[PDB]
Amino acid sequence: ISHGRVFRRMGLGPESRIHLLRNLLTGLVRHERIEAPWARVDEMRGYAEKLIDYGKLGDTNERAMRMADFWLTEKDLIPKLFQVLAPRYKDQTGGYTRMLQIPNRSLDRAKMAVIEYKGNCLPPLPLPRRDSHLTLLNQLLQGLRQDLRQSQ
Amino acid sequence: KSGTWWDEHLSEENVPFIKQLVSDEDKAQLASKLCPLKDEPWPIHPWEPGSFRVGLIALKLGMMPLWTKDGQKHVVTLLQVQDCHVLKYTSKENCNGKMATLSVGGKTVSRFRKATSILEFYRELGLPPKQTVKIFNITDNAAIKPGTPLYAAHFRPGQYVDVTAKTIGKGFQGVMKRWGFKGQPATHGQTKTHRRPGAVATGDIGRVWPGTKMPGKMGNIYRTEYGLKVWRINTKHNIIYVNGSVPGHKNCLVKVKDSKLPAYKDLGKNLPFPTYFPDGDEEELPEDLYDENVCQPGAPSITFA
Amino acid sequence: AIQKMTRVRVVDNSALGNSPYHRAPRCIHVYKKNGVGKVGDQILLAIKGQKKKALIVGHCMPGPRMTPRFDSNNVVLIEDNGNPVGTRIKTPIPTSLRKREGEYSKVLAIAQNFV
Amino acid sequence: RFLSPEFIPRRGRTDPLKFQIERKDMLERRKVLHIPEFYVGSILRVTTADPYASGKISQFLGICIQRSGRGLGATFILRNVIEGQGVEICFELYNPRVQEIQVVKLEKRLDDSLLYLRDALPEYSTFDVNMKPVVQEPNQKVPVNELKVKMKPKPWSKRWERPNFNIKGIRFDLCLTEQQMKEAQKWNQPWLEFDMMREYDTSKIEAAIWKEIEASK
Amino acid sequence: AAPKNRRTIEVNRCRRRNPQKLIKVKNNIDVCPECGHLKQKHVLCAYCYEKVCKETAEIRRQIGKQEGGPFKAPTIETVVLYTGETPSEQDQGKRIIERDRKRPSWFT
RNA sequence: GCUACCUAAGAACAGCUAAAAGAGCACACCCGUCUAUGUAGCAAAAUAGUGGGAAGAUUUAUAGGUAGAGGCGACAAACCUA
RNA sequence: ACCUCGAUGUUGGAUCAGGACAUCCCGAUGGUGCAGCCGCUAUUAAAGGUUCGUUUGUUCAACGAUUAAAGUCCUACGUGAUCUGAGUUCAGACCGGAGUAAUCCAGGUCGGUUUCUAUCUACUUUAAUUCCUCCCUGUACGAAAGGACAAGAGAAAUAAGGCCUACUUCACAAAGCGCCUUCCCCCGUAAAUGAUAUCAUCUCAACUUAGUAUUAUACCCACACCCAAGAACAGGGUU
Ligand SMILES: [Mg+2]
Ligand SMILES: [Mg+2]
Ligand SMILES: [Mg+2]
Ligand SMILES: [Mg+2]
Ligand SMILES: [Mg+2]
Ligand SMILES: [Mg+2]
Ligand SMILES: [Mg+2]
Ligand SMILES: [Mg+2]
Ligand SMILES: [Mg+2]
Ligand SMILES: [Mg+2]
Ligand SMILES: [Mg+2]
Ligand SMILES: [Mg+2]
Ligand SMILES: [Mg+2]
Ligand SMILES: [Mg+2]
Ligand SMILES: [Mg+2]
Ligand SMILES: [Mg+2]
Ligand SMILES: [Mg+2]
Ligand SMILES: [Mg+2]
Ligand SMILES: [Mg+2]
Ligand SMILES: [Mg+2]
Ligand SMILES: [Mg+2]
Ligand SMILES: [Mg+2]
Ligand SMILES: [Zn+2]
Repeated sequence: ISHGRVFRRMGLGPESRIHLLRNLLTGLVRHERIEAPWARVDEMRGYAEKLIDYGKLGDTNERAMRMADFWLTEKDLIPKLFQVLAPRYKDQTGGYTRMLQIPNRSLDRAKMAVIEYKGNCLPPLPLPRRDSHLTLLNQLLQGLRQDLRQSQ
Repeated sequence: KSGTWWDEHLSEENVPFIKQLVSDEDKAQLASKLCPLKDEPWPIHPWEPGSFRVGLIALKLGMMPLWTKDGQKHVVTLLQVQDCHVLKYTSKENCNGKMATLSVGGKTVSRFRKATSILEFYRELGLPPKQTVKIFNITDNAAIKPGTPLYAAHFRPGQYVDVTAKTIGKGFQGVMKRWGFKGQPATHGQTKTHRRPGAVATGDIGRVWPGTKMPGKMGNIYRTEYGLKVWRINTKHNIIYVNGSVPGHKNCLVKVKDSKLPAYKDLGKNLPFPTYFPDGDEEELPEDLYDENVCQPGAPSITFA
Repeated sequence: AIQKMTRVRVVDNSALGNSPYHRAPRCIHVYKKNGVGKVGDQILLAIKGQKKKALIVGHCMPGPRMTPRFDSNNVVLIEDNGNPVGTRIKTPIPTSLRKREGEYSKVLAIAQNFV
Repeated sequence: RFLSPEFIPRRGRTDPLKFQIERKDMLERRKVLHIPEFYVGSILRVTTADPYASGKISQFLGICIQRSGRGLGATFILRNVIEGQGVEICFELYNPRVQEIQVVKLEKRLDDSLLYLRDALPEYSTFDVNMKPVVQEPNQKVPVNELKVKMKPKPWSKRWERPNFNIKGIRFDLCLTEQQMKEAQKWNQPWLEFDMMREYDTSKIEAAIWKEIEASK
Repeated sequence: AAPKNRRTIEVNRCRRRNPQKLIKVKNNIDVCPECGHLKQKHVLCAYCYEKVCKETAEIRRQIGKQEGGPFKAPTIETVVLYTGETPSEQDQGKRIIERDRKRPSWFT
């Protein structure tokens, strides 16, 4: 029975789970785009958002500095976290990460996903785009909208 | 050939427009049924002995304490009536049963996730599709026109009610948890047997009796709690405060109907027989109706004189 | 909750309960269908190598709210007829036992402090 | 500003409407009876109606060693030794048969749960039943009592030295050897304070609850 | 426990050709409008993703060459500039990664 | 070339208490008390924990010797290439 | 000495129990050397229940404390491909005894390897009882001693099914030590009217009651992501 359990059981235990997520998140902070098993990316997305929030908190915040020191195993990324990512997202309030499924791993056919920080310098992902507004159905719905607006 | 969903071919501009339009239509349909007595209501017969009225489909909100004037605590569950409407009526002859049947639907859900037949039925009825539809056996005296809304005030404090719901599903559970078997000792030599069932049968029969208690799926079945007292009614939010526990998880839909226990056979004399009709407006009910023994909030601290 | 084999503190003026002995008094039987003894339940006691009946007047297990939870399993020695063996009970005694007035009127009268 | 702990709900899937209704009932009862601000460690006196108590009322004075529960069922447990017998009573704040809750001495202990006072020396649980209520300044931060209690021999109700309890009000130096402290440190779980997905942010919930309270007033 | 009798090929065929065993036809496959290769609707296109990954690898190799060693992550934003492209006012004050090829049409 | 015993000439035994000890606690090392797992096993006798000894009648590397009506044996009808 | 010695694993216990009634308790009923309370005996009744401990391997027995009672059996003296091996004539050993000795003793005693990944059958979610308290009542009954029924009220205990508002283990949840709900019979006989047999007779006479089952009602009834749903599958939500 796992009603309400929100954390996956990963690695060799709770500590190993935290360390795996920490390594994935350090890689994400360094490269701004990381491909990894789908479940691990899903688990680490929340921690990535939380680091962005802690970076928003600021350098002077000792709690934020301690959190960054723990979570970024490569200490050169803490200045990055506090001076490149948080300033980038200062305007935003959330949704700093884009996660998209990827064709299964060639080795073990594992469900993989790519997670990136939005606005990175890397080439854009082939994002799935909704159907154009000029399609038949979309044009009919536009006619509906125009008729309703004219009525009101 | 390929499966489709309502958002598959909708553009960025049309998605929010469709959401807003459908939500507006649903709320308009819900509001259109707020005046049943002014829309050719079916005859309202007086209560008679042996009459069985319709019930409701509520939503288990949670639990809270409730103290009675004798200084006794009682755990009381909250059942919220969320968009409960009568949907279908079948007479004695039509249903072939001993009593007529009223279908009651609750917890309006998205129209994009329902079968075409259900969508057609709800479109004809004039209401948005409901999460759950349950059948209540009634006498012809209590027939109600389909589409009429039902409210938590349909019940009243002091009444005794029966609540049916799907129990919390515990999945494939071992014999110890499922049937409360004692199990085997943890120590004193026991090799790989601590929670296993013992002998499942006897040697002679050379088989296992049907109905033998064995490990298997537990919960997620319909169970009924009988004779729960209705301590209080919140008419503003359409909430019933039902004594004790009820089957199912929080935010689960529970079918609520008058108690079938023999002791409570003919206590529906003073209850709204067909159903409570706010449109009648004989006397706007207070925000909260309390049973006589309930220590109402806002009342002086009880002193045992 | 006092069960069998529980070492229980005899809170009573009785010399039988207060005299030293190499064995602490242990509950031998709980006069209740289930072997779990709460406040107000009678029990047997192998005290000073003797079988004596006693009353539970407090226990460590938490009970219903608004009721005291003592740090020691207190018990009062009573005769078979119900009369208390001792003459004074110093420690606090839960007021709920006064619900059993008449059943333990003499024990309650002996009791000094209530909580 | 002080928001009583019972108002802040534990995270879960329960609908906010249940919390709204329960808070309405709690605020009605608070209008009836004044529930004062107090913390785990403050000394309280609860006067409650009891059918069997002499005079039909009973007053119990003790140190609040644990506040638990949320909503109308929230409770606080008061402890005190009475003629050398340690008694704890779990009072329910919104039980209609509590006549009064008086904060005899408003203070905050180093820990949010003083359950270890059971294993501490009796002197740290002894409080005069008839002690007069000390007066605190109108505008003043609640005092924090840094008293570190001495414990009795090692056999305890719980392993208070274990890091998970995170106890700060025990003089572990005078009770446990350095070897015992090192052995207990094996349960440290340092990652638990840094895993950010477990923290429960209640800023918005507290703001909404304060708005509800102000509307009720 | 050991088998009491050999299971016949008829029973074995029943078991191993029961539709529960058989592979399920997938109807979520679709053509990628960009390159025209097949892709699952929810999954990203393999061909396009490989294009992006190879361009990312080139850019990252240039990034590593410019960094020159471990623990030398910049404290400023980064911009990738291709042949025939000059930094803009926004690009000013940002680390320039120069790629020796024309900017891909998909890249912007 | 295992094992029983022996021959030659070697090696090992931290730390603490005690004091020239078939002394005590305790590593390495030797053994295999009890439990669990394993039982076509990692293993044709193991693993984890626990435990006995651990300056001696100790353990142990090398080479040699005793051969089946036999050898060797602090006798367990032990061991002498599963 | 009929199957099984190219193996049917065999004491006691744990676990789960299916069944019989020749009923230990609870139900109804006749008799009594049935005044009452206890009892004894017989008919009917197998829906439900039938305790925990000390020594002992004990099944049992004794004893301690209870209970409404602590039932007799069958089921490979049920159940070791679910468990344990304490006893128990494998290998070691000691004592007493037998024998010249090897060795032995339905003598004691200390130790002593419990295999199996399930192919098939079968199976895996099918209205509750009882005790006690008060009162009746110190009444009926009885010389006293003692001491009831029925009716009524209240409390519990267990069993089943759920649940997390509190407490507790604990913490988006799962749990109990916590809380909540739990609803009908059964038949043995006791009597009316009344023939065969003009009385009488409860009737394998016609017949009238206690006498009810034919249970009643209740429950259920339409890509992808997340989930209180879940091994997979399935199911619910996605407005
Ligand atoms: Mg794993
Ligand atoms: Mg157990
Ligand atoms: Mg084994
Ligand atoms: Mg085990
Ligand atoms: Mg004695
Ligand atoms: Mg404890
Ligand atoms: Mg040495
Ligand atoms: Mg030595
Ligand atoms: Mg010998
Ligand atoms: Mg021999
Ligand atoms: Mg034969
Ligand atoms: Mg013959
Ligand atoms: Mg054979
Ligand atoms: Mg019989
Ligand atoms: Mg036999
Ligand atoms: Mg044996
Ligand atoms: Mg001899
Ligand atoms: Mg033996
Ligand atoms: Mg041994
Ligand atoms: Mg076995
Ligand atoms: Mg198996
Ligand atoms: Mg006649
Ligand atoms: Zn493509």
